[PDB]
Amino acid sequence: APQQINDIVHRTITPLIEQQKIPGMAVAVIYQGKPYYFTWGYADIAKKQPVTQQTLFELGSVSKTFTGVLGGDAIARGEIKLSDPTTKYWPELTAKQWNGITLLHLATYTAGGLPLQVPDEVKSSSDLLRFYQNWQPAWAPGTQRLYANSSIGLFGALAVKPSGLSFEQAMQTRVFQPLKLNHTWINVPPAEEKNYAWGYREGKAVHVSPGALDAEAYGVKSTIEDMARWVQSNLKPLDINEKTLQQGIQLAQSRYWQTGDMYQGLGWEMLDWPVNPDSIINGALAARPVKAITPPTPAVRASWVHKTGATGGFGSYVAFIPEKELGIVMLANKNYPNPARVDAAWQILNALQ
Ligand SMILES: *C(=O)[C@](NC(=O)[C@@H](C(=O)O)c1ccc(O)cc1)(OC)[C@@H]1N=C(C(=O)O)C(=C)CO1
Repeated sequence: APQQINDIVHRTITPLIEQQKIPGMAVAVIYQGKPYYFTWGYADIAKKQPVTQQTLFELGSVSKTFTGVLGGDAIARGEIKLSDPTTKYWPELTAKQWNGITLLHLATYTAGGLPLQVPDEVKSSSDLLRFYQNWQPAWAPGTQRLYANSSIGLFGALAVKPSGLSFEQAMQTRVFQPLKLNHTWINVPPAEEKNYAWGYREGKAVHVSPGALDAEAYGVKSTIEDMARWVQSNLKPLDINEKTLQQGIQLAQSRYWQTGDMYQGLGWEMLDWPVNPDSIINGALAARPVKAITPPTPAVRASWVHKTGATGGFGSYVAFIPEKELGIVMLANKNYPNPARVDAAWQILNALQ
């Protein structure tokens, strides 16, 4: 650990943990393509288990990046096309409002107002279909972005249909395995429960609860090591040997839509680098008009590529700059203000060139 990296990391994370009351936290910095790890506090306050490099943390929305990439991998294999209508992979979606809504709109939250979350009452597959048939668009497709688990989560589910595989099998087989993310899961196996940190909310230890389209929108758990590897694969896709997975990573970083200084990829979100920290940090249900990027701009190396995520008891953040071979991962078992995460991440990366 170069003292440089050591000092900026600690100078930054320490006051953060104290101000936010974060019980446990793991940080990885990818510098010149090499990971450096750091860890603080507790994975389980009660059983006094410290956070280590093997601790699993709930990723929350950062899970969408895996989905964007899995989806991009399905495109690469010629199994789906973002230009296909949604109904091509779910012919039972015969309600009229769906004509014109494409897999692209699903993956980028531009379908016309699909809700932030699938309602808790949706139990079964039959319940999911009904929910979608009855959903009433507030806007025409491709006009506004409204961040949503029901939007991407559906994209993920359909993206894997032609393969005959379930979303978990597809994810494990086409993404976790090739990239050697052997400690990343949608369902934490009994053998790895000893490392599953607890989340904390209002002082109580909690874990994410099951829900429809959970795997696809916020269901991944992973370690600081695998997340650092996940960042290295996204920084340098051209080292990935699996052809389709390589294009897939590239496709998830293509710029499909623009909102202010932000560009929407598949899961990942991007801004041109150099970037103002304020342009990312503090400037809900924020509907935002979007401009289509026709055709999409291929992955741009001079970008600040990122994704924020949370569950009831976890706060996570990932951000990297391809052009600089620079990256960072922040995993905490306490959801804390998103602006403090980006503020911390920028302070570290910008300090490393
Ligand atoms: C992504 O992190 C985010 N939230 C979540 O994924 C989960 C959470 O909020 O704890 C989650 C779990 C179960 C659900 O039915 C819904 C969400 O995506 C929704 C985060 N949360 C937001 C919010 O609660 O409004 C956002 C606006 C940004 O993304």
